[PDB]
Amino acid sequence: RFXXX
Amino acid sequence: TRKAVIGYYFIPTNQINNYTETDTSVVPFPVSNITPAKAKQLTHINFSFLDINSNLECAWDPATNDAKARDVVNRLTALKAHNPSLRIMFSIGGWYYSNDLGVSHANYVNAVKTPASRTKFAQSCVRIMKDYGFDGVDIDWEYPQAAEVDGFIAALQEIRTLLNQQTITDGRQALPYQLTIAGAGGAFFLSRYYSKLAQIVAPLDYINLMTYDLAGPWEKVTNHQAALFGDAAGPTFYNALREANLGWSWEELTRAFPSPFSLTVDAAVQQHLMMEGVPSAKIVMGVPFYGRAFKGVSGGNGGQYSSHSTPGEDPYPSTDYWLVGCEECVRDKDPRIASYRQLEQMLQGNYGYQRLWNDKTKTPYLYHAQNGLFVTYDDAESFKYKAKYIKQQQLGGVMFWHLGQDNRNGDLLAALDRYFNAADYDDSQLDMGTGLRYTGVGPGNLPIMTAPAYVPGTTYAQGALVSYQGYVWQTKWGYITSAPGSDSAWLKVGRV
Repeated sequence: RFXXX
Repeated sequence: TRKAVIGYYFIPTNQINNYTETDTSVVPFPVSNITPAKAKQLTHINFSFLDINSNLECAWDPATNDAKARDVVNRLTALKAHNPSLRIMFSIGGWYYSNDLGVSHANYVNAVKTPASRTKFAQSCVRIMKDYGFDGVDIDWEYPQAAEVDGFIAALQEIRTLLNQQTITDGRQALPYQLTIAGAGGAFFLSRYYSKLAQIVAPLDYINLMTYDLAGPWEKVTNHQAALFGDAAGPTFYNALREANLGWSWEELTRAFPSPFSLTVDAAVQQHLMMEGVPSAKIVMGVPFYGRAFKGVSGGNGGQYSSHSTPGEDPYPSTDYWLVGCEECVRDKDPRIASYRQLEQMLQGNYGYQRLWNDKTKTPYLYHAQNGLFVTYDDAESFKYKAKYIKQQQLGGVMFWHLGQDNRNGDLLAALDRYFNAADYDDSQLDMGTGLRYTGVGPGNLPIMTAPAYVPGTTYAQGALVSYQGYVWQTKWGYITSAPGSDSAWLKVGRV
C-alpha cells in the first residue's frame, strides 16, 4: 500500500 | 469469551519459492519464528495472500511453486498441535491484487457478478480451503465499489452457506470454519459500502477493521497513522460518510457524521457501531506492526503535523535511502516504511532518533532532530490503550499487519495476549485521556433516555421529548400535531 504494498 | 488475536502472516511469493528457515537474508521471517509459546498467543493466523484468477476462482499466484507453498502452509497448520483454538485462515486479495488498478482487479468484480460466478467462486474458496488444510476464509478486497456491493454481499452469503455445510460434514462443531473480511478503517474507503454494513457483516464471524495507514507521505502534513483518539492540534478530514446513500435527513446525517473530523481508530469503530445490525462482538480492531516515515519535516512539535518533502509517488523514486539505520528499507527499496523489529533496532542504535509520546492519540512517534525525520508507529505502550478500548467497547478482539514485522522475541504479540489474558496484568487504573472521541450518533447506538408516551391528538412545542415505538423523540421545530415516524418534525434521539 498504496502502489511498492 | 476470549478476545480474538488475528495475525496476518504475509510471505512474498519469491520467499515461498526460496523458502528456508536458516537464512534471514532470504526469508526474514520463516514459520519457525512462531514458537509454540507464540502459537498459543494467537487465535488466528491469516495466511496472505491468495488471489482470484481469470477463471474467476480462488487461486495461488501462478508463479507460486506449489510444493513449496503446501510445505509453508503445512508448517503453519502444524502449529495447531500447540493450540487447539488456533485457526490458520487464508486471505484472498490484498492491495496488490485487488485495488482498483491492481493486477487482478477485474477478476474480483467478475467473480461476484452473477449467481453462477458466485457459486463457482464460493466453491473454489471451500475447495482451496480443504485442499491446503486451511480453517477459514478471509476476503481482503480493497475495495468493492458501491455498484459491486450487492454481488459482494451475495458472494459472502454463499460462502457462509457452504462453510456451515462443510463444518457439519467434517464434524468441526468445536472449531467451525469461519468467514471474515478485512474492512476499511477510514471513512473514505468505508464510504463505498457503508450503507450496507449490516448485510456485509451478517455472514461474517468478524470484520477486521484496517485501522491503520490513516496517515502517510501521500498526505500534506505528517500525522499518526493509527491514533486511538483525536488531537485537536492535528489535521482533520472531510467526513465522507455524510455523502453515503443512506436516505437519512439532514439532521440525522449531521449528528451521525460530524465534519470535518479526526481520522482515528475510535472514529472507525464508532462509525461501525452507529449502524444497526453491526454487533460490537464482530468488530476487530486492526493495529500495525510497522511504522511510516516522513522526511524533510520541521521541529516544533516533535515532527508532528509538519509539512514534509516525502515522495508520495509509489515505487519510491531515487535510491536515496534517507531512513537512517533502517537496513530493511535498503533491502526493500523504500524508506517510507519499516517493521517494528527494524524500528526497535534503529532506536537502540545511535542513529539520532528520539521517541516521543502523544497523550491525546495515545501513540508513540520518532523524531530525528537532524535530517528532519518523523515516524508514526505503534508499540506495547499504545497497545495498552487499544486493548483497554477493545474491552470497554466489547469488540471481538484485535488483528494486526503483520506477524513477520514483530521483533524476534515476539514482544508486540506477547503484549496483546498479556493485556487480554494475563492474570497479573491490571489495567483498571489505565487512564484513557482527553483525546477527541468520535461523537456521531446513529440508529445502532442510540442512548437510553426516558420520555412520556406520545399522546395522539396532542400538540407539542419545539424541543419536546416523547416515547413511541420503543424510542424517544424530539421536535425539530414548533407547533407539532402529527405522530413520530409519521411527522418529519420529530427526530429519534434515544431508546427506552
